[PDB]
Amino acid sequence: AFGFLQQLLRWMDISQEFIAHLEAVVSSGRVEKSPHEQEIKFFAKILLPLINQYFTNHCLYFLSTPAKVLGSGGHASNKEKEMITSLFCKLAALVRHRVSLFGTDAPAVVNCLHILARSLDARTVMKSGPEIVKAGLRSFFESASEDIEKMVENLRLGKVSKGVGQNLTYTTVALLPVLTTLFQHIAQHQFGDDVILDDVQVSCYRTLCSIYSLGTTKNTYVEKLRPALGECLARLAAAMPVAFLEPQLNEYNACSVYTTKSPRERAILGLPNSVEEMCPDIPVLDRLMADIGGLAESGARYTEMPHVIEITLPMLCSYLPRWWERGPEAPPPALPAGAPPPCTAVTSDHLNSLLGNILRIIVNNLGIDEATWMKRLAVFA
Amino acid sequence: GVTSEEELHLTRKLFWGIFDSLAHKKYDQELYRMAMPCLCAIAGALPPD
Repeated sequence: AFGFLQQLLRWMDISQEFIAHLEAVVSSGRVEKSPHEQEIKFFAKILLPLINQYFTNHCLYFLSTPAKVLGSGGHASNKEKEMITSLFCKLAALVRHRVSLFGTDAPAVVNCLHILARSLDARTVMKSGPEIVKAGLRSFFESASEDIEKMVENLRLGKVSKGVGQNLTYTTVALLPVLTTLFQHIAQHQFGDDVILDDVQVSCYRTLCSIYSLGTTKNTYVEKLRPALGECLARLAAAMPVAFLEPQLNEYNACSVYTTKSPRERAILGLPNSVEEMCPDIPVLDRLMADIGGLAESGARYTEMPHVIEITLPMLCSYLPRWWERGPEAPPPALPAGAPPPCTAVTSDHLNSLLGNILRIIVNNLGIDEATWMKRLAVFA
Repeated sequence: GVTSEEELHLTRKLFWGIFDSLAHKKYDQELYRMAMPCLCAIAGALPPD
C-alpha cells in the first residue's frame, strides 16, 4: 500500500501538469496536439477505476488503528494515513472548477472522492501528522466554504446564472456530494472533536452560515437545490463539535475556538469577538423549536414553509441526537469528568417535541397531490 | 490454505509489471478494457501491509 499510494501521489503531480495545459489551451492558443494524451487516458481509464476499487476493498485497513482494529488484520501506518489524506486533497483540488474539463470522466472523479473520503482516518492525521498534510486538509474545507459562499450569493440573484456557471456546476455535482460524504464519515467515527477544532470550525461555521441563509431566497435554482443543501447541512450538524444553536452555553465546550485560542489571538484572524456572532442569523434552539411547533399547529402546507422542511428539520433531526448524549439526561460515566457542566441543554423533551411536530407536519400535507419531501423527511426523522 | 509468501511476491511483480508497461503503452481501448480489471483483481488480492 505504501508503494501503491506513493505512485498515485506521483501521478497526482503529473495530473496537475496537463490540466493546467488543458486550461491554458482552452483559454488561449487552441491546439489539438494533446502532448499528454497518453497521460490523460491512463489517469482517467486506469487510475480512477483502480482507486475506486482498491480503497473500497481495503477501507477498513486505512481506518484501523492499533487501539481499535476494524478489519480482519493489520492497520495502516501513520505515513499511509498521511498519503491517503494528501491524495484526497490533491484530487479534490484537481477537480475544483474543472468538472467540465474532465468530460465524461467527472463522475469517475467524484466517485473516487467519495471512496477516499470514507477511508480518511483524519483523527490521527490532524493529531499527529505533518504540517504540510494537515494544511492540505484545512485548505480543502476553506476552499469548500468559499465556493459555497459564491454559490449562495449567486442564488441570491446577484447574478442571473463566466465563472458563475463553472462554480455552480462544480458545487452541485462535485463539492456538495463529497462534502456531505466527508461530514457523514466524520460523524460516524466520532472524528468531529478531533478534526474540526481551530480553522475547520471557522470554515464549517461559514458553510453553516451560508447554507441556512437560503431561507429568505425564492428562486427556481434554490428549489431544486434544497434536498442537496439540506442533506449537507444535516451531516454537518452531526459532525460539528460546537453547539451552534446554544451559544449561551459555549463557555463549557472544550472543543471551541473561543476556549482553545486566547483572546490575544482570534483577532489576528477575523473573528466577531463573541460566539453568538459567529452565525447570528441562525435562530437559537428554543426559538427554532417554537417556530416549528407554531407551523405544525397552524396547519401550514409545504408550500408556505419549504425552507423549514427541507433544511431546518434535517438540521434538528441530526443536531438533537448528537447533543442528547453529551448533555443532561445522558447516561453519564462522569464520576471523574462531571465537573464541567454540559455545554448543551438538549433533553428527551426536545426530541419528543420535535417528533410530534414532524408527525403533525406530515398529516397537514397528507392528502396533497405531490410531495417528494416526505421520503427525505422520513429518513431524517 | 494460505499463500506461501512466494505467490505474493509473484503477484506483487505481476501488478507492477502490468502497471509500468501500461503506463508507457500508447492508448489502446481493447488493451485498457481488460488490463484494468486485472489490476483491480490483483490489487484486491495482495494484503495492503
